[PDB]
Amino acid sequence: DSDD
Amino acid sequence: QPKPGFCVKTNSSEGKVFINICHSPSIPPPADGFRIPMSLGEPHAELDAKGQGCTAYDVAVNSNFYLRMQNSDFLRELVVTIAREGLEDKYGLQLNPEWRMLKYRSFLGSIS
Repeated sequence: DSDD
Repeated sequence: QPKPGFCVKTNSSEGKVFINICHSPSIPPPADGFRIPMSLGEPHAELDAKGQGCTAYDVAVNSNFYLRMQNSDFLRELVVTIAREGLEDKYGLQLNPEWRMLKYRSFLGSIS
């Protein structure tokens, strides 16, 4: 994921 | 203030929307037309990982209940749909349902  | 739970990520057909799914004993539980006791927080602007802002919403269910449901992928999914429809039934939004649960993140910092 891009945000993690 | 309620304690951090997990962080659901979904778009909103206008932007990135994180549902900070948190928990607090104050909220009543429901178990032991199905609805679930949960607060529906007020929007706060948070920055994504990239560096562009987006809208986070702090939704909180019964805490004791929650530690029971964080083990059930089934319950998991059941709460997220509901809440998404709470944010829809209060702000329109028309959130996207193709949502992801972040592996690492459990919040976008700003409980209240």
